[PDB]
Amino acid sequence: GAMNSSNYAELFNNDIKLFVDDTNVYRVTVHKTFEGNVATKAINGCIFTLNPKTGHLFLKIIHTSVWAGQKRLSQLAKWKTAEEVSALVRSLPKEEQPKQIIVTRKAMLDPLEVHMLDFPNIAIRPTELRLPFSAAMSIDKLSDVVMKATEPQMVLFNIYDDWLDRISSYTAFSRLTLLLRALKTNEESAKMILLSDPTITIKSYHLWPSFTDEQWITIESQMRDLILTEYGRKYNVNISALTQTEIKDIILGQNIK
Amino acid sequence: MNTVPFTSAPIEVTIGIDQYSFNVKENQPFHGIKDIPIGHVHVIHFQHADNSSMRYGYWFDCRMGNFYIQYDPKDGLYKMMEERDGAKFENIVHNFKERQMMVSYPKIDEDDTWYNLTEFVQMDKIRKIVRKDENQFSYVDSSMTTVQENELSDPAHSLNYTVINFKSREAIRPGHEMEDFLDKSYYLNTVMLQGIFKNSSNYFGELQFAFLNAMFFGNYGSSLQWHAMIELICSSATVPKHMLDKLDEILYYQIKTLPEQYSDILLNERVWNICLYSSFQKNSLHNTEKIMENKYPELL
Ligand SMILES: CCN(CCC(=O)O)C(=O)c1cccs1
Repeated sequence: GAMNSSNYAELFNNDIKLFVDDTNVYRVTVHKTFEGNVATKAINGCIFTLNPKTGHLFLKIIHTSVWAGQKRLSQLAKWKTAEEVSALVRSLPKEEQPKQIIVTRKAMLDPLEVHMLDFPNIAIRPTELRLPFSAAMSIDKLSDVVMKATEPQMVLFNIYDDWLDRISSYTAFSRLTLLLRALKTNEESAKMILLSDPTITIKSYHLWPSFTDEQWITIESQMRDLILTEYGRKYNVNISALTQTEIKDIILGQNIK
Repeated sequence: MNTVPFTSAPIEVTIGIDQYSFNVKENQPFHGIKDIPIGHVHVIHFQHADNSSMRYGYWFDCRMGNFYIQYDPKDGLYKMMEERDGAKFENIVHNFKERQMMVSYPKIDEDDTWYNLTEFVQMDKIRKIVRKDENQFSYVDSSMTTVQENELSDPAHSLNYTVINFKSREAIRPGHEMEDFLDKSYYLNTVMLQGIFKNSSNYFGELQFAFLNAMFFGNYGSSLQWHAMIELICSSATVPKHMLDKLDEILYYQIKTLPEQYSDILLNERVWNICLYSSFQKNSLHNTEKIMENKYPELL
């Protein structure tokens, strides 16, 4: 059925699965024209296709050329997403093909089902999780490869860097969703938390800084502080007054539809 | 001037003949139905007074043979049988008519309702949907499942409607996924009309037969098929003008005949709202839109 809180551990079992997030496929700037009408200008986008067990990210860059002379772009973007996910699955060896594809937005279900008719044993599922994968473009190295692209390109990343050497997939995904939620909620404050101590760098082959286990605990705390601070600012709530249950419930509640 | 005599009526029953119905008492001197109009298929249907779950009937055409009804006390139903002895059959019918023990098919001269509901329905197409090749007439009941329903059990007692599935390789050409899913014209015109039905008359005959089995038996699979065949047309950008105009006539008479008190079980809100207000054909069904808005505005 739907992937929710009740079946969360299923994400980290040994059944290959992919999340697909289409929220950055069709991206525009909105501007006034000379005549004072409004026009859009597309910018390069990306499909975010992630294995939550291994951290493997299949970032398909969507170059603005794919929109040229097309209509109903927000509808087309879903079908282009499904077309590219189905092309990625066909490109993978059989033993690497997912058993399940979890779409972050339920508007992706019909397009993906229809493109995947040839794979009746791959389950296409929605999720009750509110995942912050839209914030992928707040990761500097991801934003940079998308914006520099001059043509359609697939780029492969491990979005966990080397964390799985030290932590479980469950913990790695929890860390990723906390970082992306913080970057979604207050990008500048999240980047300052990550990039403050100049002595801790990002390896050439990594996306995130080289924090020790103790430093990751500090960073994670600072990210939860940011999220709670922003929830207080948004709703005009005195957060200093909140209890530990109230706080856990607020940070969790935001990653649940 | 064709007749379906009954041997007797041992159990109290509501008898339908096409859109008509009448109540027969247990052991009433009832011996059948005369003055059945030649040139159309007919349906004679039953709902037992003591058990409304017993809801079943027979599609027949009096041009194909001499049919009668006899109650079977073992299987507990009114069975259609064919009498091969023409002179015996004529003599039985003559005796019952002389004694006035038959009801007359109550057709009003001005009234084209039954022709309008069966225009495309032919007994040979019925006999391919309902497979019992030893009889010239076809048994249908409330509980018979469709070949589609059976996929998602007894294959000998099934309704062999054409399978329509919008999310199937049959409906969707590799490489034309968005095109074919949003515009069902390929699936309607190439696969269904050119490929399976051969022409719009056969397609409309199956649609009309599905509606009639839905209405007369409360056959749920038949209702699903009727709506699927409407949606397939309404969801196609490219449909011949003659087919759209004919569909509007077909659906108008169906909505006209539907009992108000069954509108809540026989009409699918999603399909009708989609077909009349959202689809490619939202403005092609003027007569159907007007009767739906005037008769069933709560559904819309
Ligand atoms: C922060 C960890 N986390 C919340 C956000 C996330 O990881 O999806 C969870 O353990 C759960 C999510 C839904 C039910 S439990």
